Amino acid sequence: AISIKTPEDIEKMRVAGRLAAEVLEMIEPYVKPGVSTGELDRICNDYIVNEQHAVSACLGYHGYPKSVCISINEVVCHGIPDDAKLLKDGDIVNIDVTVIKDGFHGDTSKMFIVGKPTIMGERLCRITQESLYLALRMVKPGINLREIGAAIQKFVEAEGFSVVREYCGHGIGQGFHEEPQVLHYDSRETNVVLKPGMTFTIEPMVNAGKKEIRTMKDGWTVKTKDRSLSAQYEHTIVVTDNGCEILTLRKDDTIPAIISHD
Ligand SMILES: O=C(NO)c1ncc(-c2ccccc2Cl)o1
Ligand SMILES: [Mn+2]
Ligand SMILES: [Mn+2]
Repeated sequence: AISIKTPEDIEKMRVAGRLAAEVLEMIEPYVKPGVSTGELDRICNDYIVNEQHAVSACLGYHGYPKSVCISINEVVCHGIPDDAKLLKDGDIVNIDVTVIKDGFHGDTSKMFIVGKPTIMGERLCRITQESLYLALRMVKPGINLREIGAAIQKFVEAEGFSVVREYCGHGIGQGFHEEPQVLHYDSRETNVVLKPGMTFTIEPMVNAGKKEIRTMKDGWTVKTKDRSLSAQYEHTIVVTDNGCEILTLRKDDTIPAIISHD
């Protein structure tokens, strides 16, 4: 049973998605050489709780001890904010935010490049966002998720990069993770024909080297097996009658919030 959101549910998800985007807009000017990831997480959690009057879905999730996940360079996902970990020139950094507001979740992440970019870091990030945007342009009633996952994979692999298989996007609303799974690669198991009112995330994790990953002994931090760079972007969307609506769009996105077909 994939849940179908009511109009009221969808407006709540606009609110929550807007707050999650706004955390990312807020944190931008702090993402500078020399800042700790510990400090970035405090700035985020203080903003979520004291200004947005919302809650982080990440905090305490399976015992996770911080409020956002911050994943630098070869860290693929779930990087733990750390007062001792300082950003530096050329770093690529994912900040992943999920807020709960009025009972509903907004989930989004983006890359930041710190200081002076490296060309490869810039390319990896660009192609990862472009794979998300290609997928968003496909979402409409009647399309199969499988076609989307296949398309993401084809695009990323042509650039000589790889798609992480172990993580996927997901349904979302009153639960952080709801059906369906949104694989970013082709699988004979995927057969979900989209309908208006479905809400879910698309969030490909792309490695510059090989697809395999490894979890660290801390129980949280996931890295590329080959220590290649890895990048991720994520939006929360609703399927509309003629396409979709991006609920976590930021000023810096370069795709329209409302995508119509016909
Ligand atoms: O869909 C997600 N992010 O976009 C998500 N799923 C699981 C987790 C998680 C895993 C380990 C630590 C903290 C968190 Cl938030 O994040
Ligand atoms: Mn997320
Ligand atoms: Mn997610």
